[PDB]
Amino acid sequence: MAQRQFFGLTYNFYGQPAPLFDLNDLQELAGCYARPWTSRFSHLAISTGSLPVWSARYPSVASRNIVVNTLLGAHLNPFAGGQITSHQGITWRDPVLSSLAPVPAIQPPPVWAVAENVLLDSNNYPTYVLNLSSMWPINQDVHIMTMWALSDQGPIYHLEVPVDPMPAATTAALMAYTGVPIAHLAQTAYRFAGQLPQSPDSTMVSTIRWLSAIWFGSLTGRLNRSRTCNGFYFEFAKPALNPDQAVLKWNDGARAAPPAAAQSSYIRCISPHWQHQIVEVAGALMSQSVTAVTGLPALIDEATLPAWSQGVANLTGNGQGVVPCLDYNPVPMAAARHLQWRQDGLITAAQEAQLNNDYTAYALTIERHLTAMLVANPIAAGRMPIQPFNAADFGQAGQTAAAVALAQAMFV
Amino acid sequence: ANGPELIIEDTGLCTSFMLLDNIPSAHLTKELIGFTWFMQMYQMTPPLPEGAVNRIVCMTNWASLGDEGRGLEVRLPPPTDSSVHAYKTVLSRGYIDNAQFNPLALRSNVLLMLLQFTLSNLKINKSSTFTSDVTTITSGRMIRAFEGRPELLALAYPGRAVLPTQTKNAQFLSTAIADRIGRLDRANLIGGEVSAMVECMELCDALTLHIRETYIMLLRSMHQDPTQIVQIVNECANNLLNSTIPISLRPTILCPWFASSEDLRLQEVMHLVNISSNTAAALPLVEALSTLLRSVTPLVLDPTVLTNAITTISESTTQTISPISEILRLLQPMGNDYAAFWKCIASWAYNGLVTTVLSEDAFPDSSQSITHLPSMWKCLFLTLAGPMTSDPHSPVKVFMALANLLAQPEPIAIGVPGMHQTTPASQFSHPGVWPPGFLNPQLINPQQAPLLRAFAEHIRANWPQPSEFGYGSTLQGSANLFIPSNRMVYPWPNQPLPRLTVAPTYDSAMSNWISTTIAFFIRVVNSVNMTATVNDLTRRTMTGVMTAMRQVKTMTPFYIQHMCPTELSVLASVTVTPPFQVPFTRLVQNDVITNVLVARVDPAQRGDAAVDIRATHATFAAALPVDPAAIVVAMLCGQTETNLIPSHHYGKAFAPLFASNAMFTRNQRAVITREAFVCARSAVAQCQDAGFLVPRPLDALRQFDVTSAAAAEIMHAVNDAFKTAFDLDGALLDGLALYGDPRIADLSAAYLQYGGNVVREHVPPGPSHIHRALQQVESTFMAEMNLFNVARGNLYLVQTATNGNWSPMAPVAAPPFVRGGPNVRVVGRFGTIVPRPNGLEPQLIDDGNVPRDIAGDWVYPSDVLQVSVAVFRDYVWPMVKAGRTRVLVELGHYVYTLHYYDPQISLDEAPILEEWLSKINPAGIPPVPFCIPIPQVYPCITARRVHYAFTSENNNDSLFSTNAASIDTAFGENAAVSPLRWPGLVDPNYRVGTNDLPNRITLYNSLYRYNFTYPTLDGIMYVRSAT
Amino acid sequence: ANLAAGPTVLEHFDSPTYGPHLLLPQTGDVLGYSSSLISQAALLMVESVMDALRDNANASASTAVTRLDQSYHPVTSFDPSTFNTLLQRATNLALLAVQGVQSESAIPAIPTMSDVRSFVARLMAEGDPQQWFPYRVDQILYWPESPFVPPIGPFYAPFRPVNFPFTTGSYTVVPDASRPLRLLPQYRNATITVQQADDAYEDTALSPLITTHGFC
Repeated sequence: MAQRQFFGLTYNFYGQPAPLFDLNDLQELAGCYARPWTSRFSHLAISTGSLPVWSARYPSVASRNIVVNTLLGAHLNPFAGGQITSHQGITWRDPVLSSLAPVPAIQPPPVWAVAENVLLDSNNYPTYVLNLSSMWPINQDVHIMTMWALSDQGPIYHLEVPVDPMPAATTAALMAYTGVPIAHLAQTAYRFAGQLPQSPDSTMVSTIRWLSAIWFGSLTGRLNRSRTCNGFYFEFAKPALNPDQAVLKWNDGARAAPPAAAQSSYIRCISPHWQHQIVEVAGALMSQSVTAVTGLPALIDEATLPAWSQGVANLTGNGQGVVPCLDYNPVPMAAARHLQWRQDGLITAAQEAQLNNDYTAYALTIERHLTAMLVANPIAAGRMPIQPFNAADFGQAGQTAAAVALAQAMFV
Repeated sequence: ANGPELIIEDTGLCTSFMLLDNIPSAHLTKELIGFTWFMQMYQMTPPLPEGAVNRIVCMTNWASLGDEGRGLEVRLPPPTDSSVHAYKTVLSRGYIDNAQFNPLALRSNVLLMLLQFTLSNLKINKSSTFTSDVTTITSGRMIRAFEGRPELLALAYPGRAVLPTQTKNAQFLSTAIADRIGRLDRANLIGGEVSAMVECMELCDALTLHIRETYIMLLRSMHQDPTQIVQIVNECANNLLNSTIPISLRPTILCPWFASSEDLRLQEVMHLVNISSNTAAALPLVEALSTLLRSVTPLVLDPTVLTNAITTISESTTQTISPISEILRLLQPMGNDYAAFWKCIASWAYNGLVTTVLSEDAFPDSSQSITHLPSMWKCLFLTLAGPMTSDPHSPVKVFMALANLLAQPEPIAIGVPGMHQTTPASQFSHPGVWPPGFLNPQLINPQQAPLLRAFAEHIRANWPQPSEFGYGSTLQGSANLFIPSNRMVYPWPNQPLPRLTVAPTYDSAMSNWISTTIAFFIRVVNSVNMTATVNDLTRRTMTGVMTAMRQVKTMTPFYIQHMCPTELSVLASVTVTPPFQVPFTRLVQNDVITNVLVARVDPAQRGDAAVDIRATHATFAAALPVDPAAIVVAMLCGQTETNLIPSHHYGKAFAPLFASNAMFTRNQRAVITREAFVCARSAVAQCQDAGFLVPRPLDALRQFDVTSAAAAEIMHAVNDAFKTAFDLDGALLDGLALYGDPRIADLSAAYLQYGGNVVREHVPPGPSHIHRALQQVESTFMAEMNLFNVARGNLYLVQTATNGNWSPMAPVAAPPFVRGGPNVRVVGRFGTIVPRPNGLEPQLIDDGNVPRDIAGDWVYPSDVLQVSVAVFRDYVWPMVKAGRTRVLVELGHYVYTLHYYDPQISLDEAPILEEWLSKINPAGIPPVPFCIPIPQVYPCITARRVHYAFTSENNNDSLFSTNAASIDTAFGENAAVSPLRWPGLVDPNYRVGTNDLPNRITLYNSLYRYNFTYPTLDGIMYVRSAT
Repeated sequence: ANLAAGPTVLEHFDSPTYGPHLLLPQTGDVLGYSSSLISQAALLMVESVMDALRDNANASASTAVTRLDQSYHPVTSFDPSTFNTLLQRATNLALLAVQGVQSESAIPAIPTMSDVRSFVARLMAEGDPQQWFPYRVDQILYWPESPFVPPIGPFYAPFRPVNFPFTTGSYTVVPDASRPLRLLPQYRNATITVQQADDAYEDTALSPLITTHGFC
């Protein structure tokens, strides 16, 4: 459980002298908030895609995701520093990291450690490791950070399908949640996992992992009304505009072909649109929780990775689990899914496939233009409350169809 | 029992703003018709407000068609009428005059209003029923069939309406996307069950929606599934007790009971703080727990048993010495007394604050030497008792008891004159007072004081150790402050209990200590020095006793070691007060507790922990004098039942206890506690400078120099607001207010150990849906103010004698309203005037000394006006009224009371404004008079229109429509409805959930309404009574 | 986690009894040694550590010794960060003896009350090492003289190769010489000022003392 070298990776800056935010933005953060724990962040995220994700400070959910990380990244360098630093805005409310404090009065001596792009090992800091219990909830948060920050893309999400020994208890419970969107399940899960210093009790753990698969499987095409995980799939509600909300649905059609034993993938999203896709994001947050429990195959090998995030400690390698990451552009996948569906003869392409591809084309456009227009500001001012990214990044490529095919074969 | 009111339900409509007509038109005109009139004409009732002047106004829950009343609603009147009273409520104590309000008090008062807007909107939007509207009027549309009042439908669904006229309103409606009326999708898949939710396009308020959305997300977070509930109980039960795990699909189960430790913790402290200063307050609680314990235990205290045992010894009547009778008589033969003994056990769980101390009753009364055998017995009582007390200092007293008796046979190494030979044991209740002798036994002359040495050596060696045990559940943790999660400490050692039958197991810690003590006294009796002095016969008997007493069959020690651990577990989960423990030492001087502490406040950055806290802050440890004799009785005569099977016994016994669902309800309280804390802070940080990052929006809203006193006022009202809202009698926050200054809640959970060891524990507060909503309201307010009748800018008072409709409400503010203005001169100076010297006109002192006629451009700060009203009215007014001194009234933001008048006639504002002017007080202002001519729908003539007041900012936003049910608006022309208000309905482009904040409040969008049952915790699961 | 307390947990790294183990001392204060009031923890430490020191001196390359690392690793109770305690000082000793270090006069077979009390008194002085350690790992000399196997929990070296001399050599077992010794003062080029010389003499002198005259 206490995975000793709990080393976590802080984000790089987009050819910036400073970490990604300006002083005002960080003020906003620290100050208008208090706790270093994701409650506040989740509050925003949870509101079932109703509220516009846009604000003056915070362009998207994912935006906030990024400034959450950078916040972390900067302010940790303080207390996680070699001999303890902390000033300029943040001087930690107690050594045990209780709250984001504006500089305690007679406390200058712990400097503001000017770091560059640097991973840190939580357990190498004596304060941190003393407080192993309280460390646990924040490590979760940490992972979230690291696993966006590792790359320059949409989140590196992990998948797991342990085949065969499947707890009967899991089944039973999970059925009761039928009707709800992935989002709220996730929320409860994270809350639990934090609330109790994390357990070896695989219950929780297994459950999240199964869920993740079923979602992903659904989203691909592999999983649907007629091809289920025993009854399990995720139903994409409202077939018009692109908001097609994945609810957990239990319908008995077929029980899909039990894979060979243990199937693992990781997905990333190459396209900035990820930002407005709460679905995608919520799997990634799921896979983080998973991490806390489990020592996942040493992270997505440096082959698809920017130079600053090569050669990292015990994270990227070359000859390990999951050497390449499975990569997608969200709008091509929807097409992929319709493909399968049609190949199976579930449905006529005629009107179904045409219509939704029409709407997602629209949704792309809207998103693309908004993300670009918003990025313009940070791409001219000293402030960055957003993912950094070029227009060529939107490209319909990035191994999109391979991902899909791999996900599928996984299900065999 | 005051349970929280979490579940508040709305049906009907999710809207705290009203679309309102302010003036319909009665036959207008003769040579035409009132196009407006057509309403009744076709017998239908329009869904939209169709007359001449129509506005929107803030009315909380106005369209609530629920049987549920929360009764904290924010009701505002049309800007037409004076809403003065809403904004003077909080602090206008000193300013009794009903017309006028105190400008400085404004940010505060608004801030509360907003707070309450939020709170009387914490509401589960619940699904009613749905109808398949297959008709002409509806496109097969799924309408909300409200069981009564058809009216509401119309209003909820504009789109339903047919088009008889080619009117302004018609025009709008006929340019908007019609299909989005009622229910697009219903959400259930479970076959033969009703829906989980409906997805309906409704007349719905985004801001209100948002509030309600959040609340739901908060509730959802706390909600727990059957399985997890099962866990919690099984764990708590420690398999002794048993519940029926159902294999059933999960029927949308609404039970928000689960709360984080965090909150329980802050409830606890709050509880602790409200225990004002007297030690006795702890006693009733601890008493009650002792009775509960007594009633639950499979135990028998039958002292009587004892007496028989001792009656076995036969001896010569010649001896005056009766050890037997002395004992009996001393013991207070009663069998009711058990309180002291129970208390001991109970007290082991609350050492951090509730203590049992060894008292000056059953204390060697005579002291003397070793004359009196009674006084011997006296020590034996103590030494037995002592280890049972939550007193860290007990071994010291245990020694010193005897050391007292030993005054004169041998001298001992005593301290200062303080710590004299004859100072009672009792006094030795401080780490600093731990005697040299005691601390080094090995020094004490072996040859000279053999017995006393022996006894101390016995103390050191055979003293009981602290052990540890579990309780609670994993999923949640524990509400353990100073102690690790799920773990409690026992001062005694914990020997595990198997699911077996009976045994008198002498192999206990306690047994050992009984024995050794008895053998110790035997040695005393037999020591050379004493033997020579005594009747030998007597010596015999003495020893006989002693030994018979040791041979006794006493269960109590076995029970201490075996059963008391779990006893306290079972208690701990359903106790009024969760276990509060602070590390129980043994006999270790360099680590002994002085106190436990609570910190409510911090003067800026004091970190003087131990140096200050010891002497400046609230030292929490209560002390309770417990009675030696009774303890020792119980200890000596402990029995259980003949056919004891613990497994069995415990099954039955514990069973009702865990039937009390009240435990879970505690949780819910604690979360609101937390929430209130947080909310308090952020609000007070908008009037007061705090140590705390907050958003600050209303900084333009001129407020007084807030004191501590004032902040305390504000806090209480906010605090009372919560209390009201969730229907709660018990004390919330209040505690903290009593301490003269509440403005700084900087909280610390602290303790002191004598050797400068403070564990001061700070609790940061997790996320807050309610705070966030408030702030949201706050930001939206910054733009949407005129909806609350609040207006923006400064006034300039100018003679405008005109023909045409210059709306006071919408000024195209290009006159020289500014400092860099041509002849736009400032005057904020006090009192100062130039009367008539040298033929000259009476002049004012400008800013910069220069005296200037009472004609011009005068800029005056409100307050300047205020302090010197009468003067202005006398000297400047003239020139307002009949000359030209354009007077600039720096007000910031303000409130306005509207007037509507007949455009076809000659009006002057002057009486109206005269009233205003004269009304102004150093301590208040009256609402702003904004008289306006009505928009008219026909070519009519011109009249003279004299207005004065024009504003820096457009305030016209609150005006919802003009004329509506009319063909052309001509004279007095205005604007129609705002399409931005219903983006989705208007315009097919908008998928009804786009980021509209803080720009515009949408009034028609997808409302989500839901179907959630509240099942009992005791109901969710089947029972197994067979325990 | 189970063990919600901070009495000392002495987990073995070498060759564990009948499996991978710890020793957890009881909360008790041993007053056997004036004027120290210590728990068993410290006594474990120093014992084993002394055993090692002694073994180091005796160290043979081709003679199979029972356990290389004759030592235990603490976990709980490391609430101190600085060397203010015996328990803390004991950890340095432990770290350098495993690293391959040697005392001067080595400990007797079963160490005397006298010698332990001497050794402790000596220890509870001043002066600080170079190769510190993180409490998450055991750090066994980067200069590969140390025979460091692959142990369960210890990684290897101190993480930080700094700079300091070292060498290999066994100890000359020389008996207690019941005779006063002569000294040839061979000189080195660092030449103190007269006043300071004098001063320091004054500081360290056992003199005055009553001179046995003898014979003219």
